[PDB]
Amino acid sequence: SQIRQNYSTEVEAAVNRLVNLYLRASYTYLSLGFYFDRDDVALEGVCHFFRELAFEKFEGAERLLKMQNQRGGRALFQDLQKPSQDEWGTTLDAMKAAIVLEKSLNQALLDLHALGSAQADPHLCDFLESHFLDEEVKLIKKMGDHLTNIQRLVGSQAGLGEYLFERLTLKHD
Amino acid sequence: SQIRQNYSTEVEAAVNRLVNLYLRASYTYLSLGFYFDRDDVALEGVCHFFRELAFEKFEGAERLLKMQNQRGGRALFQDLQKPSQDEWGTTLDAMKAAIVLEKSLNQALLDLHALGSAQADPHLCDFLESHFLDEEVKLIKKMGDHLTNIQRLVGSQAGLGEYLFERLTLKHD
Amino acid sequence: SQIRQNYSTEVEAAVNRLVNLYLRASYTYLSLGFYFDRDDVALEGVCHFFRELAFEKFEGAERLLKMQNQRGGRALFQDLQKPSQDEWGTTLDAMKAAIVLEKSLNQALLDLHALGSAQADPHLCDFLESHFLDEEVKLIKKMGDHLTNIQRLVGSQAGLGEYLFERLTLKHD
Amino acid sequence: SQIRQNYSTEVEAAVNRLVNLYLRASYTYLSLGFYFDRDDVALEGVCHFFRELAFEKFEGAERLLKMQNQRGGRALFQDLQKPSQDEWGTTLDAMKAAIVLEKSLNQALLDLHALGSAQADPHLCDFLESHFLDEEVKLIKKMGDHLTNIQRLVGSQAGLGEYLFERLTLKHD
Ligand SMILES: CCN(CC)c1ccc2nc3c4ccccc4c(=O)cc-3oc2c1
Ligand SMILES: CCN(CC)c1ccc2nc3c4ccccc4c(=O)cc-3oc2c1
Ligand SMILES: [Cl-]
Ligand SMILES: [Cl-]
Ligand SMILES: [Cl-]
Ligand SMILES: [Cl-]
Repeated sequence: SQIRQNYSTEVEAAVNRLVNLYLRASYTYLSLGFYFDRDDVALEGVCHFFRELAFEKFEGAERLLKMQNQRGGRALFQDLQKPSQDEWGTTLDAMKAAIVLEKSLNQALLDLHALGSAQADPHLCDFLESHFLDEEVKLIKKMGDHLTNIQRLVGSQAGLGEYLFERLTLKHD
Repeated sequence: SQIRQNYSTEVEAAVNRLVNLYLRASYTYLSLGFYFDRDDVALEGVCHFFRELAFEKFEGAERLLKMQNQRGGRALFQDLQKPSQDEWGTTLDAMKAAIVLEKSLNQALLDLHALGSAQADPHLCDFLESHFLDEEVKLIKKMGDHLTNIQRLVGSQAGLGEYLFERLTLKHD
Repeated sequence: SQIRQNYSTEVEAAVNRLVNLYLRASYTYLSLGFYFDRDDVALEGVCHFFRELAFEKFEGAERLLKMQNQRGGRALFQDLQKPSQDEWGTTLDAMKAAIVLEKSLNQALLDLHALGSAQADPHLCDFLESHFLDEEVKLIKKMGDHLTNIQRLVGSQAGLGEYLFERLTLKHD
Repeated sequence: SQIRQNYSTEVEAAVNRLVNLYLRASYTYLSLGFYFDRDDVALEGVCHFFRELAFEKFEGAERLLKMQNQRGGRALFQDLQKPSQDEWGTTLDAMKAAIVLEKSLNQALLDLHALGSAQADPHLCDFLESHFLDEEVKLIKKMGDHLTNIQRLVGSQAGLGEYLFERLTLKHD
């Protein structure tokens, strides 16, 4: 490359792997969103929440791909694995699956940051810190807040609580 | 002092003591507010309510300190004791603790008013009447209204009631 | 915690310690500000400077507490020690005390950054770099600029210089 | 009187006496203001400060006279004694004379409040608290702040300090 400088093959490959993880996450959120749009589930605020996350994760992949090119690396795409489930259960089940997904992306970000630090690649480290690490922390905090409210609402009237959460916390429309 | 007039040492000291009580109250409300922002509590309206009170109590201390100087007294600061609890329980537990705190501040205001009356210090008495006594009465009334609504919502579904109170009465986002 | 990830007990505790240091600093600045509002000191620009810093340091504590919760740590509050002095001397004495205070906060920030680096906690490191380290450097530079101007103005006419500094450099109004 | 109620002859007379004191104070401030407008004194900000106070004290008398009539008492005017001096010295001398004057008015307000309290006349007490006591405290605090700044500026260059105070603290432009 005529521009590549201080950009290791290891980081280049890990970036491509992370693009795959973000596109898989986007796909998972597309599946979650449309599940909640089913006539027999019908929780608009939950659908909207997950569809928004599908877009956010795509944007994350886009930013990684832009940076790969800015650095002189080469984007390499792999097959995208389908989401882990076809049906996602209750809002609680779905929000738990989402927090599990987000922690896995966060760990991948942290692992890439550590590789960048080890390789003395401060542009990579700053890129992740400036556009991914705090965004992930903020999202996981939101999802934990949601889990706690969903859990408080289960009690002995689960359907009532699931409706009220979707109507009074989640944005709808 | 070149300006001090009709301002007793007893009032000056009690004013400094009251500044301590208001800053302690502000600190208590800072702790309450952040407790409700925990991911495992997650009641935004309750957090906002108490954080607002932390500011209001600081403002109270500020006004007392401004008046101390207007009168020619000397501000004296003491250590500020940490709040009485690290974890604040339910919204009900917290609102009960807040009403207890406010009654204690109110009693301190009333005690200072009585000292001012005894010392024939009408500026002090007017100051408390104009900026503190009715503010306290209004706040205690609001908190009692809240307690009654929180208590009516406990029934056999406590989590549901705690969510609904935070969503439909407390300001959030 | 359902959200805690890559957040050490050591960082959590140091964050709580730093909240204490920032609230102590806020309290010190509240005392400095009201000292300069005394009728026998009467330097409005100096009062305003320090009162503004009391708010800035509170805001710093607030940001730390928000982050503690975003990360899944638990805020723990301790007693707040009263400021080191009841009377703060001249503007020069006060500005020297403030630079000493700020260097101590800066060192605490640097120590926490180093702990975060050692623990491979890049979110913490970025948080401090983005919201605290440059703010501290900018403030210490301002205070040094002030010290130099205050010192140049002492000469053989200290009262004249103290008045002129407050009137022509410090904001009043 | 067809309207007089709970309004003692003692309060009525003391109100008339206080009108005299306020008009005497207004006259003193008129003399101070024009002294500072002399071509051989020439301190516009000091002149403006005292002329403003002449108006403020007249307004005070006007308010007392309005209240006397609201209560059913009868305004009675006495001779107004000329100010204590024809020439007022330095800005420092003048500001000291003004603080002495204001403390004397404040004491008269406090004495009237105490009479009203003794006579169970809460309208009178509220009137003084709402329109006079805090206004007096605020003005005496301002004058003390001014005295301190004037005194700090004397040093070994009195004319320089007197000019700088008038230019940088007092309103002119
Ligand atoms: C002295 C230590 N303590 C008591 C815990 C302070 C000090 C300063 C504070 N300043 C603010 C403040 C300042 C500007 C704008 C809003 C606020 C606010 O909402 C709450 C505050 O709370 C404070 C507590
Ligand atoms: C009764 C004799 N005395 C005392 C010396 C008065 C009478 C009337 C006065 N009327 C004004 C006045 C009227 C309108 C607008 C502004 C002003 C003012 O700035 C000061 C005054 O001062 C007064 C003193
Ligand atoms: Cl698969
Ligand atoms: Cl304690
Ligand atoms: Cl101490
Ligand atoms: Cl005479």
